[PDB]
Amino acid sequence: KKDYRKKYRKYVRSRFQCIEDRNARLGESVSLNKRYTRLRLIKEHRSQQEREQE
Amino acid sequence: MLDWASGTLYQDRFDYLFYIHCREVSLVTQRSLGDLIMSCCPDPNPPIHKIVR
Amino acid sequence: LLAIGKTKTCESPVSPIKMELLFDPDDEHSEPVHTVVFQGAAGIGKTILARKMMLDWASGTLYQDRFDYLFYIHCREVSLVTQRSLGDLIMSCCPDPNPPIHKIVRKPSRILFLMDGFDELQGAFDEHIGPLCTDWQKAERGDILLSSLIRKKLLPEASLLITTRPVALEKLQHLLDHPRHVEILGFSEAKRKEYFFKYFSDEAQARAAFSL
Amino acid sequence: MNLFQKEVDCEKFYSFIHMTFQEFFAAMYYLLEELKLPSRD
Ligand SMILES: Nc1ncnc2c1ncn2[C@@H]1O[C@H](COP(=O)(O)OP(=O)(O)OP(O)(O)=S)[C@@H](O)[C@H]1O
Ligand SMILES: [Mg+2]
Repeated sequence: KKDYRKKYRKYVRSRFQCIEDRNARLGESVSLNKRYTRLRLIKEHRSQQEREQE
Repeated sequence: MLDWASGTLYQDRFDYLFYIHCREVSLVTQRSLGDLIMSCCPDPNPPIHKIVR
Repeated sequence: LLAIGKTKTCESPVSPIKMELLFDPDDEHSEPVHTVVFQGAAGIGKTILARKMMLDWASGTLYQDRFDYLFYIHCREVSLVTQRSLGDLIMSCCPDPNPPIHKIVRKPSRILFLMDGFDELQGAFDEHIGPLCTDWQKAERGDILLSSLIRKKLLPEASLLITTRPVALEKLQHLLDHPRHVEILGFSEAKRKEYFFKYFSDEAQARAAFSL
Repeated sequence: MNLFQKEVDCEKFYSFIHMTFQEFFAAMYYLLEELKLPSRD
């Protein structure tokens, strides 16, 4: 017994929880759950006239 | 990646989301899928003959 | 700069940071930090603070849990040309013909790698050494092993702590894994008049010594 | 090397440990014996 899934999940959750900005002096990371909004995703159907008008 | 790790999406389906940045991965030397899975898997040896099974 | 030069004697209390929970996660349900960076002026207390942490841990006054192998590693002493392997770097700070490494390093979740004087090697980091070992039983080349340890290739889940003069910052920021750093200041206003009472024998000495 | 971030990126802005220390170093410049810095008069 060794749920390596559990260990890998812990490691990834530890390593992927902070987002350093471009101008981030040492130790100024920000939590993703704080500074992460939700974008817009669409199954692309963008025509030429549609793109130009956009 | 973080949501999966916390268990907020893709609880089933898959459990080994191996992030692989393209810029970091230079393509000349010897990159083997074993090493590409080790890099994003902290251990002296991650079980590959079991992960990739 | 200017005020502290003048007197900086005005009442300016602040909220202090503790030492036992320096590695605890920011919130309460996040992930614990795996790197801290003490930074302060030259000769301000980095090495003495590292020694204090080591001795307090040994006596069992902090970090009773968490980790139990705080391997002090001075930077100046560790020359980087020859063959430094993590096995030897753990033996050096471990008095024995052979310390159990295949057992000590088998739980990198419980370790600390206290370092010191990373300004001793600013010059040393210039070209990104392509070989980044990930094993503790290899001839790791020294400086390459140090860079791998800093980047968390060796024992990637082994906690760390780096003291350093503010002389690199930038070049260092390309190697740290989002580390929570702490700036050191010194004795504030009363810590001085308490330091005199620890350096000098009695009140008869200390009072006049301080007043002078 | 205290680095200050402005706008989008941070710059070096080297500084002395303290103004009195810098003044002492200026005095040492004058005392010690040898673009141009202030005339050693
Ligand atoms: N916690 C402390 N309390 C009282 N005195 C201290 C303390 N820490 C350091 N000192 C004094 O400061 C001296 C050096 O302190 P350190 O912080 O070791 O200097 P240092 O920063 O190691 O020198 P560098 O910058 O690494 S070349 C010691 O010899 C002590 O006398
Ligand atoms: Mg020091």
